[PDB]
Amino acid sequence: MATRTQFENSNEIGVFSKLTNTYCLVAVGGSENFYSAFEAELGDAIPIVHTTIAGTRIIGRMTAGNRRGLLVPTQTTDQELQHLRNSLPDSVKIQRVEERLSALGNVICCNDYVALVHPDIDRETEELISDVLGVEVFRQTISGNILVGSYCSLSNQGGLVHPQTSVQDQEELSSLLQVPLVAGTVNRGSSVVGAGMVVNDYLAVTGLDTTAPELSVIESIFRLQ
Amino acid sequence: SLGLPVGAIMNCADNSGARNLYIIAVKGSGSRLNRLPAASLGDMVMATVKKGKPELRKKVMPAIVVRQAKSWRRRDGVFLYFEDNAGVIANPKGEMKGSAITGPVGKECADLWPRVASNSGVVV
Amino acid sequence: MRIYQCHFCSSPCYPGHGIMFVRNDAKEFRFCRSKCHKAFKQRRNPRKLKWTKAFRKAAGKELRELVATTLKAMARIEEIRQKRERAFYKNRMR
Amino acid sequence: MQLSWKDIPTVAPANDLLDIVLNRTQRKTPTVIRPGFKITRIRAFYMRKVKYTGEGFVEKFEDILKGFPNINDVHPFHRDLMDTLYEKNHYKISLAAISRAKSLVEQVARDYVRLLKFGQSLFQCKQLKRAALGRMATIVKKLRDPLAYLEQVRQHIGRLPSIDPNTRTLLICGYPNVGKSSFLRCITKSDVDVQPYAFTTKSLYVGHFDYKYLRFQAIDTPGILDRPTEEMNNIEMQSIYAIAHLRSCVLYFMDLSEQCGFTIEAQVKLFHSIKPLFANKSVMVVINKTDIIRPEDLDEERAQLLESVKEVPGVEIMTSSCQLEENVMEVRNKACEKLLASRIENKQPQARDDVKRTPFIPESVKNLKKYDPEDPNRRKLARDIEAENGGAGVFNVNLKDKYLLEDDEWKNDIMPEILDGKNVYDFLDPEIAAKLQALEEEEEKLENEGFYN
Amino acid sequence: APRHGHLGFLPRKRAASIRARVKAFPKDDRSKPVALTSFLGYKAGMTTIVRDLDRPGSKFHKREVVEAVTVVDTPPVVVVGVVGYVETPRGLRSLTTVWAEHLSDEVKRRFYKNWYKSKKKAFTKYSAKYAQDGAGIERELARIKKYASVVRVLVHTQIRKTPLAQKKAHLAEIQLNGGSISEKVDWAREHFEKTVAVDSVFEQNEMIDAIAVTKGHGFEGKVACIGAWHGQRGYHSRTSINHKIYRVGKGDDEANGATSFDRTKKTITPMGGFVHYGEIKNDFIMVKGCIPGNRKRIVTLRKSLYTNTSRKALEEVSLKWIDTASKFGKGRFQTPAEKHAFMGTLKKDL
RNA sequence: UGUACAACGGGGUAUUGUAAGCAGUAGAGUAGCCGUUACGAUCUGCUGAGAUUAAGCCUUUGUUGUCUGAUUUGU
RNA sequence: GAAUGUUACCGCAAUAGUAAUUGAACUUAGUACGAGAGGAACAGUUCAUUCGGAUAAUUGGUUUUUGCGGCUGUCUGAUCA
Ligand SMILES: [Mg+2]
Ligand SMILES: [Zn+2]
Repeated sequence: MATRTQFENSNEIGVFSKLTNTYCLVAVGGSENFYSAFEAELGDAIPIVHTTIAGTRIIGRMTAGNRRGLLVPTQTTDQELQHLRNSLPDSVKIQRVEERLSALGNVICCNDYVALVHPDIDRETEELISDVLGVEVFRQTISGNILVGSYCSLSNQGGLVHPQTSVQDQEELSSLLQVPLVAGTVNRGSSVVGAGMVVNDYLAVTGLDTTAPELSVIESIFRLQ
Repeated sequence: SLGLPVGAIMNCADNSGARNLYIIAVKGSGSRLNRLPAASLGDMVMATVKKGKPELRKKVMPAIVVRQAKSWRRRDGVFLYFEDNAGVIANPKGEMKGSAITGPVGKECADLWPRVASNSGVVV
Repeated sequence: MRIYQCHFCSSPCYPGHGIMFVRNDAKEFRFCRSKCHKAFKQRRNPRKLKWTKAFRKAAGKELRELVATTLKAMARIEEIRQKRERAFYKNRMR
Repeated sequence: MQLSWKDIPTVAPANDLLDIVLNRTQRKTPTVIRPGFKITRIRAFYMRKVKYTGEGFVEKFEDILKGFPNINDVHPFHRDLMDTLYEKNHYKISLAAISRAKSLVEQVARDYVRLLKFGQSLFQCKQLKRAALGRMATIVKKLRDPLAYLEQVRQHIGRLPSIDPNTRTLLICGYPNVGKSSFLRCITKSDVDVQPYAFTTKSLYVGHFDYKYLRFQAIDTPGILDRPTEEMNNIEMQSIYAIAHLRSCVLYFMDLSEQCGFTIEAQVKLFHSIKPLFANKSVMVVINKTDIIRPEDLDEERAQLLESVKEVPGVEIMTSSCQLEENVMEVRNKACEKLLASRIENKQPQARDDVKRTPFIPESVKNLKKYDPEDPNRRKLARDIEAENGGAGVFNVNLKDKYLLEDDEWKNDIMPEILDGKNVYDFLDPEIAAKLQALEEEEEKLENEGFYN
Repeated sequence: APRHGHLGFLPRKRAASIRARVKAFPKDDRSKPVALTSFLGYKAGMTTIVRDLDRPGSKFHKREVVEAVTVVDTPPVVVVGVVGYVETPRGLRSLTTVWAEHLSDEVKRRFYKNWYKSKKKAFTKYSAKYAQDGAGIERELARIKKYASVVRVLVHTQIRKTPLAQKKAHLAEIQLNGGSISEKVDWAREHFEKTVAVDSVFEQNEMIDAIAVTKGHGFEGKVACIGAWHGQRGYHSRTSINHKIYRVGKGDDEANGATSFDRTKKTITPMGGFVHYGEIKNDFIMVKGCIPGNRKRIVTLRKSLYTNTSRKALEEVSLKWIDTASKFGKGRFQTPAEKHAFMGTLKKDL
């Protein structure tokens, strides 16, 4: 399941894509090599929606969601929202959350049961996200990192955080999330583990820079096998 | 429309915090007789740290512009601009020194620098 | 389309016209032309300008299947709103 | 620098280098000067030409000096290897001679420039320039042999191996023609000749293999003959130096068979005399060509010699063969375990009372068949469609019309998105009659309210 | 370093005529039917089109983009004659010319200068030769069949039908792309006095080149280091190539401005009207980019003289909306309905 | 001597911002009596009104006036 | 401005000048070559600096609309216009 994959010439897989347990987003630009690479592991179980967000190829960070729904920033155009609605499954809902922040994937990280949000996020947006995803919401930061989603990665299995996290912070995050937590690294020590790669309960994708020890750590924490 | 000219004292945009930076040099500049380099939004430039952290002072590092403040005609007909010129600092491969960013970032700079986009929360 | 109405004058801003401006506040400023842009830049509240729509509203001046079904709604709503505005203008004269 | 200094600019011989320098000076400088020109201008031109030639020569010499690996203090292992390969003393002397020639060229150029600015007649300046050029050529002329030797060693140095002794390494060593070259070829993804003569791998070939998610490099060497430490060849001296300097145990091979026709007593005595090399390496011994000997069926007298090998502390006798490489897996596993032990000895969810979840892998992925890329009977992988369409250059991605909706006609319907008024999305909702049924009543009650008559 | 322009464009004296003469014509492909090589018209003004494009591998692929486009007036045209040329060592020489004798007053005015003072002694005298059972035009056709291996048709613009009212029309030669000159001359003879449709000569996404005269600027005549020891700008013929046609403007009917997406029923006529121009009411061609000259200036449309296989030409447009706001100032609405909706009723309304 | 021409005003479209005056006498306060009376900034309706009405934007089957005045050239 | 008996239209060209330039994102590529380090270009698309030909719808300065409304002081006896 854990297979090495690369963008055109970028190791930031999660910037241009955002894999989920029931759907996957990929930038329309480039070539179908990324699309076919994701299809190989994903087969044809769920639709792989080629789509853009506000005309950018960073849709992976702009948007965020879970199995029960997908959230997009207000900057998203009407055509993109319509395409997402007509391509995503009926269970997944989409809405034009009217809040100041834009990068849901960077500012917010969540899984099918637990979601972390910015401490300053508006109450209405928090309630909407909770209703859409069917998950609990908690105000937290990873060792003072304002961009929780840019460093923290979380699925139903164990989670991964950037190495700078302290032992006490790692333990607190694991306790709050009720998931195994290991302070691993990806893309040759890159600190963008929360946004430079994608992973879910069955599939893990990362750049070629991920060394064999890093792949082994990812497999052990996520227990793909 | 190109951005600030050479030597503009632009403000820092990273979370580490710096008073300002001096653009001593530009990369991919349009070298032409009487036409000085003008760093535009999203272009990686070598700018010295005029003021800031004591260790960062008196050394040139690659600065990535995140704001332009000037009117530029994007492929979209809207002539948008920003409050003031600002730019983050990163290594030649875009590895931003700071762990966060200050202020919003534009789509033009985010697209060219995936690391910067991952390092910013208020995009566009 | 997502054509935005000028937050100052409430008038439509077609693509390619006007200017969209943002500051460090992460709030999008939209102006249909230079006049309203400069008026907002001067902190002039729209309630102080007679021509802007906000003052008129405040002062009582002028108070496949889915697409096929909604075709009728636009014209009906436009006509009803025009009739209401005309009626309001009739009593406006005194 | 280190790690394959091949980047040296492979300087041409002395004659070729001098010809190139002279051609560059002639081409990059003016040539047509006349007696009628002012004396100051002619002198300035001659001085400029002389300075250009001197600067070119100095730059060439400085680049040559800098490009070299800086043998001094680089590394004891690398220093000894270079000394064996190129006779360090001669290389240092040649570099010193080159530096002296560069200094002499600098001094000559400075002296001629100082003198050149006083000649009055154009002929005097021409003669001074010619004398300067002749002096420079004569200085360069004597440098032919050192330059040729340096070019040869550079041609050899560029292709020398590149490994760091400080890193984790395991090597293979033993008598020549023991199958050690075959063992190196099989154990690691490296190609080396396996010809059956006692000097197959003359050069110290480097092999690389991975185990326990870590890279483990290896080297090769023909080994050592009797060699009582007085009469040794360069190849064997390189092996001795590598064994002395290198890191954790090097595998000692022994051909217990008719091949390698030295009595097993000689093989035992070789390692017994080499014992001082085993200060802290925890040496390991592997018997090669075990297939055609089966050391279990060995003479008691010969077995005693093998037993004596086990007597020295920290040794093992593992069986290995070349025809069948199954033993190579165990050999590499044991070597890596010993290496890790030597390198090491040198030194939660919390069940928060409320969370309930199950692994939410979709049933589709659970029951879908595994994909096979090489198998022709596989999914389309529309990347293939793109490739046959002409790649991304002309492939018009058409994922549109292929999304889930209520009916198949909606796939091609072009959404208008505009109807002469603000987009319907602001009010686009099913059952639009909810905003039309009351409009008739509103119109009636606005018309019959006296607001229009 | 570069200089103050291109030496190949100098000297830059004033053009000898307002109408830009065609320097060359596309190669005559005999296998193709009898089509028209070029067209002539007057450009009205500029407008902005917002649309998406199918450009795989591009940064803006699948994203909507706004590009500068222009509208060129091209009402129906009627053929007035045919001209044949024979290859000679001195070059192509005009053999003979023919006329239908059914010439409108526009070409008569063009031929004359003081039409009001003119006695109006038009071609009638020569036409009297043709006004018979024939055998004269038959002789001309036989002469142009035995010789004149290259034939150029003569057409005149319907200046009277142009929104900008005028009485004098332009006249220019146009070549044919048909088979052997027999078919060319037969088609020309059959099409005498017949209306010519613009859409029949062009199509969507077609790449075309144009020639026109740039705006004049009057007399345009310091460093004292120019010579060694040992004065007009504008009003000159200029050529431009690689222009993509977005849509053929059937301006004789409504819905031309609105696209299949917006379907905002209206014409391309900008609110209030084009600056220093009338109100389009006939066929027109929509072409991206810009063309030299100004409004009311005659322009020529040609299909680049060669066929192009680049993906840029192959790519098709997906027009979603066309801007038609009032260009007379800071326009804000496309039709009077939008202005009335924004401002509601006014004093003039009651 | 014909959609003939130019002007007039309108319409369409834009620039700017609520026109002279009238009135609801509404009315911050100034002056008399010792809270009230006279004057009245300012708002409100005529009035997104007025002006520009491109002097260099388009139309005018509506109104007005004219459709005349000189000179040169020959196979 | 005499050309060529007169006028106007259509065109050919004898002749003079000549221009485009350079780089990069992918595809093929993390494949050939590589024990490792590192790593292409041959095809097609897509972008970019300078320069050449043009403008004029979008954007900055330049404003003789004296155009709009107003501000300081003077004048037709403050205010009319
Ligand atoms: Mg051998
Ligand atoms: Zn506005």
